[PDB]
Order: sequence, then structure tokens, then C-alpha cells
Amino acid sequence: SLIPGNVDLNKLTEEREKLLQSQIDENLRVNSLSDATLEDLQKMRTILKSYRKADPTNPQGWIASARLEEKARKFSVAKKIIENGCQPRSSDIWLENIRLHESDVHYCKTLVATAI
Amino acid sequence: SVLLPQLRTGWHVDQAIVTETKRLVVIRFGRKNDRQCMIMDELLSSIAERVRNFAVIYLCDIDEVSDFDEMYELTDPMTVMFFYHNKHMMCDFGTGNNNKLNFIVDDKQEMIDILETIFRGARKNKGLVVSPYDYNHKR
Amino acid sequence: SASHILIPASDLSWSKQTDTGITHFRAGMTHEDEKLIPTIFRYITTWENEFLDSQRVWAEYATKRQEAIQQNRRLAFEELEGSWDRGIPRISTLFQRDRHTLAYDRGHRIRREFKQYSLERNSPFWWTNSHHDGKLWNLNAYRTDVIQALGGIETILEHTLFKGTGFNSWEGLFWEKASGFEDSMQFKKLTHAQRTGLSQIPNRRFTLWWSPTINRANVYVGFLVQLDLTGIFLHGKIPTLKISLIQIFRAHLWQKIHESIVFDICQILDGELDVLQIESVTKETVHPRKSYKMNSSAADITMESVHEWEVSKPSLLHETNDSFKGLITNKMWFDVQLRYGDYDSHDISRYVRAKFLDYTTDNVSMYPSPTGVMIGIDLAYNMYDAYGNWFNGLKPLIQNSMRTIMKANPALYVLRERIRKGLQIYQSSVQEPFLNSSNYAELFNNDIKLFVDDTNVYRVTVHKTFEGNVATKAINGCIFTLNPKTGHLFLKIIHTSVWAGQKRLSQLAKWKTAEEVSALVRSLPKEEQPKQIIVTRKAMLDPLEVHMLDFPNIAIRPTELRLPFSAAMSIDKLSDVVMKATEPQMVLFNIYDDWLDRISSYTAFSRLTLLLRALKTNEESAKMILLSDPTITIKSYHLWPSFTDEQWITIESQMRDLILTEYGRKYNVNISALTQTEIKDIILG
Amino acid sequence: KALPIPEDQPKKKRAGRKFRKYKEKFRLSHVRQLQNRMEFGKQEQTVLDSYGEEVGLGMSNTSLQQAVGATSGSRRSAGNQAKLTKVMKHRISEANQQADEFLISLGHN
Amino acid sequence: LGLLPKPEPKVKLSNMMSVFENDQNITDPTAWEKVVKDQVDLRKRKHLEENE
Amino acid sequence: DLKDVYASKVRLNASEREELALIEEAYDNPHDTLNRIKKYLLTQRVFKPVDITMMENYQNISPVYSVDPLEKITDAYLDQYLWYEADQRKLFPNWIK
Amino acid sequence: SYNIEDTILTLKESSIFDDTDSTEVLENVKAAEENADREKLRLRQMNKDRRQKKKILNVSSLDIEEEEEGLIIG
Amino acid sequence: NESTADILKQLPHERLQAVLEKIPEEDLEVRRLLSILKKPEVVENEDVQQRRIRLAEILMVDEIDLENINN
RNA sequence: AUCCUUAUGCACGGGAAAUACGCAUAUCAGUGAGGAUUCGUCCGAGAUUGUGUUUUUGCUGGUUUAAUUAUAA
Repeated sequence: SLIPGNVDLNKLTEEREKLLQSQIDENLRVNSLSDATLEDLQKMRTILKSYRKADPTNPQGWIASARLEEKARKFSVAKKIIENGCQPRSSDIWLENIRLHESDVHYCKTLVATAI
Repeated sequence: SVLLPQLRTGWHVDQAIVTETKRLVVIRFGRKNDRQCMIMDELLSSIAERVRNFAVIYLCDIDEVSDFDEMYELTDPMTVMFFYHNKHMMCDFGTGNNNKLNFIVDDKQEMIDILETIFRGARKNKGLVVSPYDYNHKR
Repeated sequence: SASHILIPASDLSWSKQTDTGITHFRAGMTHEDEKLIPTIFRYITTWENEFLDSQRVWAEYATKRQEAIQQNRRLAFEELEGSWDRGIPRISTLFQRDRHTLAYDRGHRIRREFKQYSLERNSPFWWTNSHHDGKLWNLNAYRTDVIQALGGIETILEHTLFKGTGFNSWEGLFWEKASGFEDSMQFKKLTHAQRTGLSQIPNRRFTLWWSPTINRANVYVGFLVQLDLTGIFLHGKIPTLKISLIQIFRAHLWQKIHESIVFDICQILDGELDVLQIESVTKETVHPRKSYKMNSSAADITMESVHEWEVSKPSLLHETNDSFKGLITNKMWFDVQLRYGDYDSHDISRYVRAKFLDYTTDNVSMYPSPTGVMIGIDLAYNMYDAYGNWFNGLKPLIQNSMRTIMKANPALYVLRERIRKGLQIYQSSVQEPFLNSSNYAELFNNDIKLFVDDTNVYRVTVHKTFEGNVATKAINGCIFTLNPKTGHLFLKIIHTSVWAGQKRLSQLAKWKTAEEVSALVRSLPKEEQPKQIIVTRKAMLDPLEVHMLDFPNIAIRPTELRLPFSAAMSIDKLSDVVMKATEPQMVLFNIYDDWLDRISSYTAFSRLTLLLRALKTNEESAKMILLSDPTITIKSYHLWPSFTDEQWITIESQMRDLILTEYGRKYNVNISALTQTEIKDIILG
Repeated sequence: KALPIPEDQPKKKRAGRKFRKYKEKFRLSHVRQLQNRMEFGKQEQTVLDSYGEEVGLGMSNTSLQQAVGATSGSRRSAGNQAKLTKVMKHRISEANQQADEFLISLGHN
Repeated sequence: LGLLPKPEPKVKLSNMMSVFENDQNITDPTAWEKVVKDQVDLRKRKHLEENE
Repeated sequence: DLKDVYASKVRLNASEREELALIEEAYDNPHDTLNRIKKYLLTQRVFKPVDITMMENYQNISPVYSVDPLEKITDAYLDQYLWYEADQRKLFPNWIK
Repeated sequence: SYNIEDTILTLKESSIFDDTDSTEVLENVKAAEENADREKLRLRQMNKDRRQKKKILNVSSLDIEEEEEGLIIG
Repeated sequence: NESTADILKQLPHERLQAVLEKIPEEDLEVRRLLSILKKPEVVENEDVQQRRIRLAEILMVDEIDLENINN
């Protein structure tokens, strides 16, 4: 349990005060870790690239390669990938692309109208 | 100093080496008046009770017995030497002289480790042992 | 480093061997500002720039927060993804998940200053909590700049024994840390001397790794000493590397290598007597000390001719232009000289030409004729060459042969392992422990577990007809996952229509199965969620992890045992459910019928192993063991028919009989001679 | 008192359900072993210790988990969990039981 | 001294899986179940017999 | 803040392992440890001896005090409490650095 | 689409990224473990014969190399 | 055959068990030897078998002679 | 005769620990050891000293090819 990377305070507090209150009622990511190395993240890129090349359809892959690279890197990469594989029926690539890529009103509307 | 017995003839030395089969024989060759000879006498005097099982320590004076002077080439105020089954033992300390011993050891534990390692390597007939501590900054 | 330190141009020289030849690289001939080792003074920003960036950063954050709420919106990361590391409180600290409970932590800057008196550790950072302040420096670039300053990974590996380890590429390799190695030795009861004796091992690995640089004529000067039975020279005492080189060559290994390659070139030429018109090939007698003696050497293999040969100018293997009109002479010889090289000269060319000329011109040496071939090999850098007198059909032979000779020989293969035990460098693919025969008994602990086998996902049936050939029809597959305890099945039935419009149908299978396992595990509450998911195919290890990142508590294992779940489609009720399904579906089963009421789950699973293993083999004739008595009725509920206990006790023997007879019959092995652990090993896999 | 003797003794072995449960305290577990593996060629995962000194966990996280930064749950050994000495365990329980009658005395009053 | 037979390992339904000394553990699953269970019932039988 | 001392350690000395048992039970039984701490505050006036060592900075040799871990729990809680309430009530002025 | 042979054929084990774009094969379940157990058996009996009878193998370059050596529309 | 029953005889459990059978079995006779020897007539909870074993033990420790010589 | 309470012995079944269990031609100790307190008092059997072993005691399991003999001459 002393592996140091796991500890976060929120889950420990809401995990704790509920056990406290239960006992009373019965009585009645870390900032510390180094950022991912380009070559590991590159391994991720190759695997996910194989998985998106596995299915051109099945948007689940596109959304997955979008959100995982998002948590990893994001910025341009994800926002380009999503727009790439978004080329139509499935609404989810649009619900995701809208959320991430927008940052400004006009372009929000441009993505919304395409989904419509 | 009073704790350790002294050897007053060459035959007490030789028989002390011969009559003891199962544990190392450790002799300090030196004289009572010397500065370096009393220090290793105190160090070895504290260690004797711990080690009595696998080694025994004796004392020899050069003026009392001058017979071994030429044979083992005794110089410097003191030389500690290690004997197992009449066989002179040998260990490379880094001092460049794998024979005998010269300098004053500092800590009890470091000398007990020398005794222990020389003993353990001596049970296997191994002539040369390698100390865990190369002190050669001393010699 | 804080200091001025330059890499001299002699350190950067690095060579690489390819099947075409040996290429060299030196950057020193370029004359410019000499390459320096970087220092921190570049990589730490001044306080001024950090505070002066802090005011403007917090200003920008305030403005952006006002613009977000001004739009009735919350801050998007992409806005602040421009500046994270900038500003002293470190804006990243605003997005930490634990911040909500850090606000109640007050007075910490004082607590750290007072940790001096509660405990004995020097705390070189008493002025920062990486929780409150954040990470105030990144030295990551110092590393890449150090790697490039030294010339790259390659120019570094020329300074090591890496090429001796025999690895082709360094990608999949890892080190066994000596820190932890020192911990596992201190759980035994040991004397203080036994204790200090184990702290010199990591130094000893380090001295091996850098040995080709640490041992060279320029570093220690001194006088050469020769390790007794080897060709290794020690310039300094170097007490550790002496010991380690002695433990690398054991039981006259240097001689076994020379004798080995000689045997090899022998057995390559001896069969070629015909093609090259050779009357005889005779490997000569060996003065047993010849391999490791340096000054003088004598020919090993001798070669004769049907008439005579056409020699050429003495040259090297990989050279092209050849002229055989130079001479016509009779018979040939070969030396094979092993060399253990320093970083000074690792080049085998110059060594082979210098030794060739010296020996051929030496009076003390002994050679059958003045026509011969020297073949040198560096065992540290795994290199080779020949400076020969050449004839038609040698270089295209000797090259192709030496290619195999360096990568084959058990001698070299023994070097490479004796070395990489000393370096404790390893290869790995899967870090997780496999299921073994000895590991089997852990399956039945209290951890909830699952078995997932994809061998049935995409299937094709070939039928025999009279006229054309091979009637083939795609069929509904199934993902077969069971937990062994509750005996409960999850089958995702994969319909044929799912395969209609795609190509490269192989990888789609493994990824679809990964997805279906993710959906299946997410369907289960955290009460029912497994811990170890166990998969037969190794190719399913990567595609599961991708989908399982959301569940870090669940662990995934492969198996060395082949589990008999591919035969699960031989059960009639199951296969009927699979053939009639018109849609992808999910159907629950209990394979154990009711076996758990009368009998524990362990023996219920281990009888299932028998039932299925025999269905892999004789199939329907293993079914005639089951269906013998029609008075024994399979209900609509169950799969297997209802028996009493003893009826099963006999049936299990009959089922074991098919396994033990067909294993031997196929492999020509007698049943009776088998040891008990060999029978259980045959049943498991 | 004397050091017993340096002579090594022949090793004796037993592995039970009881005794493996004993030595579970004394062995490096699987996850703890993966900290001891340094992958050749690239930097470790290191996490800042409370004193700020980087604590490397080398292989403990799958090659994909460095990219995502999700660390791992993996398999936690519950056998090496820290537990109390016989002297401390009764002192705690005693302190709590008397604290209970204290909280009751304040409860009715 | 040899005057008393060497003791055989106690096998329970928990320990049942991990005892490989006997023949029938994995190869015959159900007869090994019967062996173990009858061993247990036999020990409890010895207890009750002693009491009576 | 008592726990983080042991996070960088692969191995545990006998005492450190005891203290980890203390922190772990303090998590597992929070109500019980709250009651125990509060009664220690109202009640316990007598404590077990503190042990001295000395750090060498090679210049300044400074005392280092090791207390018993039960007492360390109440001291940690009381410390955190006093600082939270003290700064929440704006006790220390600007010039206490 | 490439085959190896009222019989059923399944996909042979292949690594995702190492396979990448490559020809895929269809083999029989019993035939794969059949061939594997024949070869590995031949290795086991040669193990017992080598270690028992203490014979040293000729092998070397060509032998070990040759040991390294070891369509349907639907 | 000698070293087999010698180790077996040298052992304290067997050495007591051989004395156990030669002391007579009744309440009043067991009790009478104890009362004469001055040791406790009765202890808290014992079946007369256990009392008899206390005869054997007490005879063993003191190395006192048999009830023959006792009386 | 049934049923119940306490203590002790043997024992089936279920846990936890082995920084834990012991030993003493040895010093004391309900004729008061060792503690607690809200300052009125309250609890009531070990404490010292030396020593043996203590990542361990005993026992086990796995892995590292029989003889005989047949042709038409």
C-alpha cells in the first residue's frame, strides 16, 4: 500500500467520513509523477493506430483514441484525429468533437449544424 | 592487555599453533613499550571473548623471542598473523603485502569481520582470502 | 555536472557491423567548438523570470476565469494548456483533485522547518510541498542533452559490453536494479561480514558494464598481465573485474569457443569437397594452449586441391574487386583467432592484417604453405573478419557461413548468457506470472476470476462433396468466458453479418473480444467484478489492457497451460444455441448442472478439465462414453447428463483413458512408463 | 556472550499454508519486485517523495500506463500489511474501552 | 525408531486442492473428493466414538 | 503527515512497522481514535519518556526528539487543529514570516 | 484467407503489432497442438537419450539454422 | 534389539508409563498411599485415573521407592 | 430422571501470532508487585536480574526395455 503514486485526498475523505458517519449511526494522476515519455506515448500511438485501422466504422475506436491521447497529450493531436475519423451517422463522434474542439462560439455552431 | 595470555618461548608459539585444530590462531608480534602494539592489544583484548569459539588470540614479544624474526621477516613495531592447521594463512588486504598484518584496525566489527572471513575461507583450504575492507589508504 | 568538461573527439568514435560490412563513424574530423557536457546553469530559470512570469500568469488566469463565468461556462484546459509549469504556485495546482482538502492544511511551511527535530533525515527540500507549490523544476532536458552530448545512445554503447550481450536491438531489454537486489539478500539471517560482502556486488556489475573503457592502454598505463587460460589482458589490478572475467569464462571456455568455430568451418567445408574440387579437409592437431596464446600462432584447418588453385592479392572478406590471375598455388590453411577487445582498438580489420603479415613472415610460426586465411573475431563486441588468399566460391561461402556461425554456436550462446547474468540484463514481453502446473492451485483462492478464450470467435467449416471441393460457410462464433467457482458462463455470440463488410478479419476478432470483455466486466457490480482475468492466447494481452485501463485493480494473466475450452463447442446444447442465434446476444449457463450441491467447485472444475480435454481429441467417440445409457437423461436445464457419484467415478476413468491412449498413440509414447506428474501435466496442458 | 560460530549450516525448507503466510512479511512481493526492474534505454517513472527526493518505480506500471498516467491497482498483497505487537494491541484496546466509559460519563451528565 | 507409522498429511476440503502427495488428486477428480471427505468424516467419527 | 515518512521505504524496521499499524488502525477506526484523542486531551497528563538523538550537520549538532506514536497521533491532530483554527481566526499578523 | 490442412478451422495465434499487415493462416485446433507436440516430443526423447547416454551432438551452424527454419474463399 | 528398547526406556514418558501400571487401582488405596506420603489427598478436579497418574509422577520426581517400601 | 452455571482434562471443527515463547540451587512480592485519580481516593499480581531460541521446531512429496524359434539344401 506504500506505493506512493496512488494517494489522492478526495476519494480517501469521502471514503472515510462515510465510514465515520456509519459507525456513529451504528452507535446510535499525481503532480509528483514524471510526464509520459515520448516513446511510451509512441507505443500508445502505434497500438491505437492499429485499433483505428482495425475498424474504419465502429466509432468507439475513434472516440477512444481521441480521449486517451487527450488525457495523455490532447491539444492539436486529438482535435485533428476526431475531425478526421468523424467523416457520419453515429452521433457520438459529434458529441465528443463538440465538447473538446470548440472553445469559441462560431465554431461550436459549425460543428452543431453538421451534427444536425 | 591482561586479558590475553603471552607466549614466552618459541615452543609455546609453535605448540599453540599445533595443538589447536578447529579455530584460528592469532598472534601479535610486538613489544609492550610500543605505541601501536598496545592499541591492537586493547582492540584484540575486547574481541577475545566474542570470538573464543572460532578463533583464539595470543601475544608474543620480539625481544622475548627473536627466533621468528628472520623467518617471517618481522619489521614495524607490530605484526598480527593468522594460523590454521600449522598453515600460515594469507589474505589480500590491499596493503600490497598479503602476508601477516601491520596497521592498527579501527572498529571492533571490522576486525571481527576480518577474523570471520579469514576463518570461513580457511575451512575450505583456501590460501588467499579477500577482506571486505580494502584499507590501503593506511598500509 | 557543474563544471567545464569536454568530450574529446576520440571518445565519440563508434562502429557498427552489418551483413554488408563493418562501418565506422568519427565526428572528430569536423573542427568546430568541441562538444561539452551540459551543466545545470542552462536548465534552471532565474528567480526574476519566474516571479515576473507569476504576476502575468495569475493575471491571465483571473481574466480567463472572468471570461468563462461571463459566458456562464467553466475554464477549459486547452486555454491553460499553454502555461502549466509557469508561475510559482503552479497553476496546475489549481486543477489538482485533492485541492478541496488541502485548504484545511495550514501552517505547513513551518511544519517542514520543524521536521528537523522530530526525525533524523536531512531534507534538502524544506521549502516546498509539491502538493501546495508544485514541481518547481524540470531537469528532463538535461538528460537528453547529456545523451546527445556524448554522441547518442550508440557512442555510449561502444563504451560498454552491450554488444557482447548478443542482443540485436536494445528495445525490449531491462535492468535488474541492484538496490532491490540488496534488499532480497537481507531477508536471510547473515553475519555483519556476510552483510558487507553483499554490498560490493552492484559495484561489480558496474565494473563489468564499463569494462571495455575502464580497461585500455591509455587509462591505466601500467604493464599487461594475462588472465591464465584466456586472451584477456588486465592493465591495472582492478580486483573486481578480474573476478568477474574469471566467472565469465569457466571450465576452459575460451578453448571451447575456438574448438567450436573450428568444428563449424570444418563441417561447412568438408561437405563442400565436391563443389570446390577439394581432395581433403584436415583440422590439425592443437597444442592445448594455442587458442589463448597471442605472440605466436599456427594454422588449424588445411585444404587441398584436385589440381591447383588461383590465388589473389591478400585482402578482406567484404571487398569486391578480385583478381585471381595473381598466382597459382597448391593448398591452403585457416587460423581462427578470438580477441577480447578494448575500446582502444575494437577494429578487427587492422588486427587481422597485422597478425596475418606478422605470422606469415614470422620464423617461429608454423604453417603448411605460404597461402592462408586469418579469421579474427571480437568476443566483447561480437565482431569478425578475414584477411584471406581468395579463390572462386569462398567469400560468398565464408560470408554466408560466418553469418550463421556468429548467431548459432553453443559456445558463443554460452558467452552471451554468462555475460548477461553478470550484467543482469533481461528480455521480457509479459511481466505477469503465467499459469503453471505448480501455479494451478492458486486459481481456487478467494479472488473472483474469469476465463476468456477467443479461439472460437471466427470459424470456418470445410465439408466434403463429390464434384468441386471444400464447401465453406461462415458460422456464428462465440466469446467463451466462465468463472470457475459459480460455474457461470458468459457467451457473446458473434453473428456472421458482423463480418460482412470488413477485411483483415484477424485483428478485428481480438479487438471485438476485448470490447466485449470490457462491456461484460462493466455490467457486473463492484461486488461481482473479477480480479484475475485469465486468457489463453498471448495476442489478447495488449487489446485487453487498452480497454481495461479504467479498471486498474483487475489483473490479466496468460497461461502456459492449454485450457480445453476450444472444445466447448462440441457440447450439443451450446453449439445448438450458437447455430440458431440470429443476433449478437448474451446467454448465461451453468456448466456444472448441479455439481456444486453434492461436490465442491475444485473437483467440479477438474472433472470439467477431463470432460473437455477428451473432447479435443476423439470428439464424438468421447461422446459415446457419455451417451451409452439412454436411461440417463439430459434435462432441458443441463448440458451434461445426470448421474450418481460413482457413475461419474467410472466415466472419469474412461475419459482419462482416451487422453492417455491418444497422447501416446499420436506421439508414439507408452502409457505405462508415465510418472504421476507427467500424467497430470498431460491432462492440464 | 560469544558469537555462535561463522560455520554455515545446511539450509532447511518447508512451505505450508501457515508458513508461507508467515514469510509473506519477509519476501518482496510481486509488485514490489517490479520496482526493482529498470527498463533499458528510457527514464523511470519517479514520484516526488514527501521530502522531494524522486522515488523511482521502474516497471511497476505497464508500458501503456505511463502514457495515460493511471498508475495501477494491480494485485495488492494483504499479507505484508503492518500489524501490531502483542504489547501495543492490548494497550490500544484498553485505552479505547476506558475512553468509552469516559464518553458515557459525559453522555449522561 | 520405527515402532509407529509415519503420519500422513491431514486433508480438508480447503487444503484438498494443494496436497499432491496422493495419487488421485487431479487425474481422478471425484474419487479424490470421496477420499478427502471420508477422511474428514472418519476423524469426526473418531471424536464421537471416543466420547461415547 | 505521519504516514509520508514511510512511503519511500521498501523495508521497515520494527518500530516503523508498529507506527504503520497505528496509522492504519487510525484510518480503519476513525470514530474510536477521535474518542481516544479527545479523552487524551481532557484527561491524560502523564506521558512516556522521549528519546534524544543528535543530527550532525558537521557544524551544528542539533537535538532530535522521538516520542511514542500514540502520543504522536494526538500531537499531530492537535497541531493541525490549532493551526487551522488559528489561521481561520486570523491569529498571527502579517509580520510572522 | 490462407489455409493450412466436416472439419473446422480457427485463427492461429499472431501478435497484433508484429503481425500488422501480413498474411493470416487458418489451422486446425487439433493439428496445431498435434504438430507442436510431435516436434517437442521428438525434442524430449532426444533430451532423455542425450542426457542418459551422454552423447555429444554434431549440430553447429547448418543444423541449428535448419532448426531455426522450424488459399480459401469464404 | 538393545539400543531400540534402551532409548525407549530412557525416555521419561515411557519411564512413567511403566510405573503407572504397577500401582494398584482403587480410590481408597491410591488415596491411602498419598495420605501416608503426606502429599495432597485430593486436588481440585481429578478423575481417579488422573490421581493415579499423580501417584506415578510424584514417585518419579522424588525417586522414592515403591509402595512396597513406602508402607 | 431431565435442564442449567463455574472450573479442569481430552477432542472434532474455525481463526490469530511466533519480537514471540520459554528457563533459573536467583533476588524480592497479598505481612502489598505494579499502576490509576476528578486529589476525596481507586484498582490488586507480578517486578527485577541472567539466559535459550526467535526471517524460525519436526516430518515429508515433487522436479534437477523380458524369450524364442521357424526355411526349400
